[PDB]
Amino acid sequence: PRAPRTYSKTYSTPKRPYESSRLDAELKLAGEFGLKNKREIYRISFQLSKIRRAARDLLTRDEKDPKRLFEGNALIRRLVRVGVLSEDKKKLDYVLALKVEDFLERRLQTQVYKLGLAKSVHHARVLITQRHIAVGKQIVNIPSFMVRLDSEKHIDFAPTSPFGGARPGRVARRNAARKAEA
Amino acid sequence: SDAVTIRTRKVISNPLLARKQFVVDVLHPNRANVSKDELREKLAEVYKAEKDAVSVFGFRTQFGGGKSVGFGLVYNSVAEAKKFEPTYRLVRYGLAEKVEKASRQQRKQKKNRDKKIFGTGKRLAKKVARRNAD
Amino acid sequence: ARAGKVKSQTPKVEKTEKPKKPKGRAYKRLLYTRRFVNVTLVNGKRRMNPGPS
Amino acid sequence: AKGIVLEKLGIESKQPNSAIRKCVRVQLIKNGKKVTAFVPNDGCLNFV
RNA sequence: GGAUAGUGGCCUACCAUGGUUUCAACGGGUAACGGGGAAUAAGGGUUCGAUUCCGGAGAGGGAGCCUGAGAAACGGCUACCACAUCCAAGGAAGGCAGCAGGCGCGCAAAUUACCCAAUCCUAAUUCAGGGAGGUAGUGACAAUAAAUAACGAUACAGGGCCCAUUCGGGUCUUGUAAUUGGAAUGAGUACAAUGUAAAUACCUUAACGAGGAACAAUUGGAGGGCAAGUCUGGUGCCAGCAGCC
Repeated sequence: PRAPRTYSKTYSTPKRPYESSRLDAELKLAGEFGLKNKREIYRISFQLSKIRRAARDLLTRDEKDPKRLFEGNALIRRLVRVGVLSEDKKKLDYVLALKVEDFLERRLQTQVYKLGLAKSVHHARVLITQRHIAVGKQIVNIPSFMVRLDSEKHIDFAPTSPFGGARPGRVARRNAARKAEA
Repeated sequence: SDAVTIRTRKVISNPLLARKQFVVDVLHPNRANVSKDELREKLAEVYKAEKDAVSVFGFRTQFGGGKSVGFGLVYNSVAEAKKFEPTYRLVRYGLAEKVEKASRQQRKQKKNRDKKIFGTGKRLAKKVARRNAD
Repeated sequence: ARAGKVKSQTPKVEKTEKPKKPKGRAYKRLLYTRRFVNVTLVNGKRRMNPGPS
Repeated sequence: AKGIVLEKLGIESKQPNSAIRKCVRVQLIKNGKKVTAFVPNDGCLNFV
């Protein structure tokens, strides 16, 4: 007995669990970005639900009040640095209509896809998780990185990992040693 | 080749413990885990001190590799090293020998045993012998 | 009659060996390409599991 | 709860249905009350 | 007045007859230790809190008491009640609701492991000690992240377009194919170094480790609520399924 280490859960199961429209919508915006399960979308939906409650909390009260000004600007700054808002939408009313899609357009696999050298995003997810894509002097195996609008320029392949230069195989060395006898 | 480059950042000078306390910052590229023995060797040159007078620990190769981050102590002399360095570190460096004493459960057993015999139990060892003729 | 008759009766036809279903993400790649890309022709609502229509 | 099975029972279903419900009467280890538990699948009365 | 470290019906003696209560006294119950908090989430709430912190209580059940600054202490003593030991029958020793472990009780819970290296505590006290406490083991109670495949070539299809001279040249793309070919990585495994008190595990890495039969992902469902068959074989108010109809 020392002290309770704080854990919290990031996902949330939808209220009515069989619904043609929701199932259609979720499979679509899972098939677009090449996700593994529906909890990916439930998590992004939970994160946006936390932001929206934090937004309404700061909105309902007085305007030009230090609490609204400080916490509002902190959130907007954090979101515009993620890339979920752009330069010209920093009003704390744009944030309230933020479309989980926008967060899903900023995962590492989506960025690896959209910056080329990725060939269909299911290759981009398997690339990342196979220790290939390093942001900059730093590998990332997480296909839910949330790229932060300054690593967009520096993101590339690792110094290691062929796609890179250092490592030439693990299967190529095999084929080299097998075709060495001719 | 590798050409491993070391950087001793966040230096605090400590004249109390006769120390240079710093964060060792190693680059590995094309190898990893540069052998704390070799680290002390090539850290002896940066402070022209004897390699028995420098101590490093907790290197922890970073995720993806190519880099390690340890904490490194340099002493003014080896006599000071032995005075202030804990014995476990001194045996890792091979200067002091680890006292190979009895297992803690045997030590706790025999102190609980010696709780009973009052004083030097010689006059009790002179009964256990002389009560065998009854 | 007595317990376990219709199970002790039923002619157990065994399962057929097939190629597996590719688990995880690849299964959602299949479920996407089989519903929102190459779906069976719609009359009113799509029929997900019809026999010989 | 846990219990030791006294008897095998054939309880007759209520009126719109018709079957023998393959129950088991069981004395509770916990307190000593005798209850009647259902065996929850096809040929499981032969298993208990 | 006595006693107490001290205040006090705290106790004693002598007086008065007071004091609480339908704003719930008193009595009974609690599968009630209180609180910081916890779960659920429009707002208002409801339910819970033995359990990482704070406080109170107890060390089988009552009572008593010595030693001490501090105890009505229980890994201190004494007596009685309960239960229990060894006994050579005269005696002797007991107190795990500390750690681990065994019974029992049960729907229901772990190793008779390693260490003072960290956090601190105690001492005549830098060194000694510490089942406090940490380390490993068991561990799908919960919680976080996320493998179980990706890519082209070869043969069929379809879908936007030139004129629909019947032409289709298919010049682009969305797939289908038991056809196909190279690149990828850990899951494992192991020199090593790192980690550590010592180790294990992670982190990083020599060498090895993917080809459908695999390195094989299940669990619950397909009348309705409720996503998903009016498809085959069997049973024939039986066997059964069925939270509800």
